[PDB]
Amino acid sequence: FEDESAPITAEDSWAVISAFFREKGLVSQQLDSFNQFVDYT
Repeated sequence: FEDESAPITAEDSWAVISAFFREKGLVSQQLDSFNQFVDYT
């Protein structure tokens, strides 16, 4: 279980960055704003 709790290196930063763009995208702000507007405002 030592490997499961070992500190991460600088290479894992790109893995963390991945799965973020995968779920957000480059135009996430506009889509989220429009969806919230249509839903509530």
